[PDB]
Amino acid sequence: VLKGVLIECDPAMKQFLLYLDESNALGKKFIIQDIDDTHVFVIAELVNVLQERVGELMDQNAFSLT
Amino acid sequence: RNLQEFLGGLSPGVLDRLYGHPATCLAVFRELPSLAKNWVMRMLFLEQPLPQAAVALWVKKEFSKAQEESTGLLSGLRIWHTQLLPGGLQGLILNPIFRQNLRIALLGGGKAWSDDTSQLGPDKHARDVPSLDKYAEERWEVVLHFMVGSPSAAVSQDLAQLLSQAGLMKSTEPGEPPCITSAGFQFLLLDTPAQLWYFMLQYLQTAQSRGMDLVEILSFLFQLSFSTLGKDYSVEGMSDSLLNFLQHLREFGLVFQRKRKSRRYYPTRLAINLSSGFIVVETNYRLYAYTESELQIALIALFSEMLYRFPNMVVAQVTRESVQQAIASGITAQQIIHFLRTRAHPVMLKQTPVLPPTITDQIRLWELERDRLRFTEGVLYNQFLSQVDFELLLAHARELGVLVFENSAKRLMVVTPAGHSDVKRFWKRQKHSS
Amino acid sequence: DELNLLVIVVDANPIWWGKQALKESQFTLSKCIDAVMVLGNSHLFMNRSNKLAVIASHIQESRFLYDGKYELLTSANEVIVEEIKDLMTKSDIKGQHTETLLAGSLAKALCYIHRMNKEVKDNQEMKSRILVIKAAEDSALQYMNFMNVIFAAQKQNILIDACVLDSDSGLLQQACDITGGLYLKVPQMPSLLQYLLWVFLPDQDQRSQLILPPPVHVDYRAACFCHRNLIEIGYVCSVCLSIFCNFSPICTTCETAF
Amino acid sequence: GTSSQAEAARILAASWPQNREDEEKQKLASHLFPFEKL
Amino acid sequence: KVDEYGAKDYRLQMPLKDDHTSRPLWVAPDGHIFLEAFSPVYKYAQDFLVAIAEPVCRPTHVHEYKLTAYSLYAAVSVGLQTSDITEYLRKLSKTGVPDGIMQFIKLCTVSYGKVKLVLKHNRYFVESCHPDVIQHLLQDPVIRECRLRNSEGEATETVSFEVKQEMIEELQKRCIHLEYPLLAEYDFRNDSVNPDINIDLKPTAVLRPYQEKSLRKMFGNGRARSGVIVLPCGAGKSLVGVTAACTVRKRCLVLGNSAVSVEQWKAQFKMWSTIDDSQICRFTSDAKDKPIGCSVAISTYSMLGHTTKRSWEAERVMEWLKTQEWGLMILDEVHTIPAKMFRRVLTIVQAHCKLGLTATLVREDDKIVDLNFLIGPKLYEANWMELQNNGYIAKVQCAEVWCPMSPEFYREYVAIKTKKRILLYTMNPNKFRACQFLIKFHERRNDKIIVFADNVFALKEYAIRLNKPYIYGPTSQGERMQILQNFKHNPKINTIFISKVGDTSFDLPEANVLIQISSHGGSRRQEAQRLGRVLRYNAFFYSLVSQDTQEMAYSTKRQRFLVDQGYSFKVITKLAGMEEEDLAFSTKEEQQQLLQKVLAATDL
DNA sequence: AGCGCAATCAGCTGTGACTACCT
DNA sequence: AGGTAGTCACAGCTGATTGCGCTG
Ligand SMILES: [Zn+2]
Ligand SMILES: [Zn+2]
Repeated sequence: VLKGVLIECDPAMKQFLLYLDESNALGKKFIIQDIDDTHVFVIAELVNVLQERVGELMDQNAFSLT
Repeated sequence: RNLQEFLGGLSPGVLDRLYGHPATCLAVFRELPSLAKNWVMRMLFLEQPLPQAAVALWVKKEFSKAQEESTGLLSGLRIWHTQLLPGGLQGLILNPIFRQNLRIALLGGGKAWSDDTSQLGPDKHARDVPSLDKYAEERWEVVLHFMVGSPSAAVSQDLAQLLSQAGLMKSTEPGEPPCITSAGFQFLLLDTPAQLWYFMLQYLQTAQSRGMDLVEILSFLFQLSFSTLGKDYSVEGMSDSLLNFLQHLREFGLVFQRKRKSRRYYPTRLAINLSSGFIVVETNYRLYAYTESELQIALIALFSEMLYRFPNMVVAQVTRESVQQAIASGITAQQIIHFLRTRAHPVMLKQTPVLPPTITDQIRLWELERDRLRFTEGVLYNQFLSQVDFELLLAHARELGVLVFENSAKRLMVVTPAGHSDVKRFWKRQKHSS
Repeated sequence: DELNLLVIVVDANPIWWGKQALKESQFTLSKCIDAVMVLGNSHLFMNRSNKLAVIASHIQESRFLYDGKYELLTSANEVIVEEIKDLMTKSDIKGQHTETLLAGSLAKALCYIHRMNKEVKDNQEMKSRILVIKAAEDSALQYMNFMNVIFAAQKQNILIDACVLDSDSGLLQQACDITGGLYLKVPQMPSLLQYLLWVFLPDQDQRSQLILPPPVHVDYRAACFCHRNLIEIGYVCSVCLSIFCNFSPICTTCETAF
Repeated sequence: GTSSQAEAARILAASWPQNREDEEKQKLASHLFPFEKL
Repeated sequence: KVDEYGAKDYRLQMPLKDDHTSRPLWVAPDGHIFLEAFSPVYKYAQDFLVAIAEPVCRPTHVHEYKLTAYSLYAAVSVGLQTSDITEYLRKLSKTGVPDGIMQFIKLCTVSYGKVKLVLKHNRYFVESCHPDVIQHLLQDPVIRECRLRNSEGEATETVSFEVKQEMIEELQKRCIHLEYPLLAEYDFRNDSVNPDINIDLKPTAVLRPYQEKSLRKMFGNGRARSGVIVLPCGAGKSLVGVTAACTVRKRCLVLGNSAVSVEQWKAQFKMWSTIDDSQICRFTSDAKDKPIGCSVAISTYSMLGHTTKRSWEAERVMEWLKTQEWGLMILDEVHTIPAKMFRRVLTIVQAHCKLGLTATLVREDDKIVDLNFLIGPKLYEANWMELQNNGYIAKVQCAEVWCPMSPEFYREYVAIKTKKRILLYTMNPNKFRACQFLIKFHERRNDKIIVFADNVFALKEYAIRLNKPYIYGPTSQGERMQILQNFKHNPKINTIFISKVGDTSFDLPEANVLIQISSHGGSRRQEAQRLGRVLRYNAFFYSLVSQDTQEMAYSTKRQRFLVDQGYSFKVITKLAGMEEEDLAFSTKEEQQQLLQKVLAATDL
């Protein structure tokens, strides 16, 4: 059995996470199991770096007016 | 929670005792829905119960849902009660105590709500309505500052304990001041009448710890709600517990009183509004506030970026980063929109949408950015040899209520870590019995 | 934000109430005033935002009338009693005029509603209705002014409700039909308060849900220019639309235009 | 294909801004564009 | 000054409070003006602030203005004096004028008329009433290059000296740095040296009051000065130029950007000026309508500033044109004046008054500030919100509707970064379906649609799929003309596709719907121009972007000009009845096949 | 199969942003 | 570790070539 955090998101973000898995942008292959077109299984010990990467992607194409 | 939700959760004895005061009956009647008020007024002068079918025939067929809701709310509030009419019929008649007190409040009878005001003559140190409003504003600002923790505002220890019991501020270590929680931020984002009502409801819930009568406190609060602004009332005629409650209200700013021994007390606009515009919002994501107190400036800065601070004006810009930070602090987008709409300048009230749709939609979308990724810790099972074996285990997991996600096509399922041991034990036992 | 305004017009004709007192019936002007006051108190009870106005229709002029009981209700009732006492006690019959000035009272009610609407803040809409209780007989001399008042009320979407006590009034029926109000004739005068609470108390939004008596047979008889009497068939001019009972070779109204 | 149409519609119509807005609706004209009023 | 909450607080600087809320105005120490629109004195405050300051944003409630040196120069150019402007600024302050604005206003407005530049007998002379300023600027090394043959002094009357004609831009750039700005005032009432023409506008071309304000501000005290007037494309811009040319009553020169704008200006002159075709000439090397000996000459840019060999006829025309003075050289599309070859066009010809007309004064590379001394100060800036309130400008309902990226496209979008991702979010199947649905819905209600689309490679497969006419852009001259001609007076066809061709001022007919896909990067000018093709909710324009792509940031940063103008971009996430009818790319097979063709560019 | 109008290619330039190299 | 000149896409213009049509 596998222990971790299930991630539910839009298909676009699922494809982005799948790309991050193979691109080794985090240093390892921690995106292990893909179960659904909108759900993936991720190890829980580094859920913060995925949050940082997603936030960077989100505010990269945002142009904050500040 | 509104008044009706709290009233419906009380025992029938408390509700019956509440209706003995005319002030409570008027507040309950005004809290009723539009359809319920007409039914109460029609049955006000009835000494005989009416058939349920006859009452049900008053409203049209399409609006039967509202009729059912009003009847259910009236039954829950125990305004009327079911009567076994002879012949197997069921009759509905208003509560005699509630009906009598409502008629007394409306038509007249008995003694006045307050004892008297001319016994002591004119007040030597009477104030004015603007002065009372300023006093109420100062008291409320002091309370909200004490919520933050500034040393300039020093209040009673029991007032701090009340916030501690309300969960807004937690005292992890004795001696040090308590720290405000996220619920404190959400409460601050609420409007002043709602804040007062929530505080009073918490006081009512926790009054049993102080050994105070709920019925008397509610009756006095309702009497204060209908009090005339700028008019004094007699302290005399109240129990010692009522005196302590009045002192607490004076500490809260609802009631003005020069001295504890004084026999006069002046209800304020907060007390009148207890039972129940300076922000300009522009399409360029800018806020213009016509306020001077630090409280409003801080509240607006909770979810916006400040740009200029004029003596009578504040120029702020609502940006994505500020809204995201406010949401990370615990404030939801709906609360932000409600705060903006309630504080909206009278000029903005002219437009059919008080708040421009673009700003509200953008704030809501900014709220949705944070929760894009949904996280649910669990254990994944993917070693199913047969579909039939998977179905039984999935049904057992659904019976246990520990299922997180299911995939029948690929025979994949996710269960909560707490239920993982139970699922493992169930799966092992099935193989052993085979 | 729902502000309901209820302007109540009370037919305070001294002659009709004097005849009623002479009849020694169970219903008098005092009981009617009490019922009106109780209805106004109930209207103020229904919501904080509700506003009340009471206008007494009298032969001389129109008078704006407005201990365990509500403080605001106590002051309102005291003011109403003082105003009605001042109107009735100082009402001296000086002249042969007997018909009640109902049209003037309705015009004053419309003006008061117009004043109140402007003072209403822009975030709220002030729905306004006018309730009229009829005691004396209808007045035909005021046909044109009454029709103008009906049209003005319809233009501003103001309901006009008539509560006829003794004698039906065609003008009130026309006003209720045109403005969308309810016309009702009270069979038992002592039950006036119960009728008002059952029928006229709910607002138009509430009237949609509640089942109410169907509209009565509204008449549309016109008033002759040279007779000012009800007519069934009459001569109507094609230029000025003036109505005449008999044929004339030269229209009187067209004389103005040379 | 029959299933391809359904899969494509499910993916496209509800990708990012629907898996949360619809949840809020389940849990809870002048400025509307002409195609949103029909 | 203090950053307790990160905001510049000036509560102590301006504490004056005599009347609580009588004055609907706020001032700032550095410089800024805040105006309350919900005031009974709104129109008077607007008239006062327009003449002395230029706006920065005009939303529906609180207008905001800014005080700049050139705004004060323009204000003092009109009969307004220092005392009047100061006393009327303090008149409506509600807080008291800070002692950092009075000094700035004094310094700016004191040194306005000290130095003058005049043109006479094809010679440029700079004349100053005060002789001392000439010696003050005598020590500047850069000025010494302009004066030819030792500049003996030109003792006349008043001290003046000659300056080099080809180096007039350098001295204009230096003078503002020397706190002595130059002014270009042309007193056309009394010249007696210029052969004033017999032009006279017909007494049937009525103009709106807002154009009256701009024209009146152009001629403040009986003289014409160089300036810039900003009016929307739908509004009357060419009419203002024609009226100004008629009032100046001198030899007018009109410059355009394209070779089709010269015909537009000729038509406007023929419609609202009553000038015979003999005097009117077009100089664009297409017909050669004898430009020699003309009253009003209409030509275009990119021809007066050639860096290569010129045609013999064109060379003779230029030789004739560079040998006489011009009155009111009208420049169209003034936003693209600060260019490498367009700046020298002003210095290659001699004119007394330089009028700049545009609708979108915004530009990147912050070269708009250079236009303050290239031509003059910003004279008029139309308030678009109040212009559309009067009903003479279409109330366009702006929309910013985004379309999610398909999973088959987003993987390729995130995989590649070397400029190959432009076609990925441009050719989004969801955006294609949204565009098709919008086209069909607005065709069902008989609405004229103009679909702007840069990246013509995408437009090729975007237009043939819908089987609708499109303008590739280098197609021909005749095909484009006939397509635009049959676009308006034909019910069968009412939607066209444009690729960066309609990004200027053309003769496109009235349209109600604009759907732009894959525009330029952050060009606020392009978006403003595209919006201007719609106004003339009467109309509505849509912008389609792809989520989680750079087009989102581009759309966000390219609408800040329009929101400053007062427009609000509603976000549309779902299109009603998307699944009600059939659209292209219904299944995943053709969507994934589209990846093959969109990746088939491989321009390496 | 000689003229002449019109379609076509070369050279330069404006607008906007992306990207490689080094003090 | 940071910033400016090439460079690409897409459009414009003008300056020549150069290629098809040219009478009841
Ligand atoms: Zn007659
Ligand atoms: Zn007539």
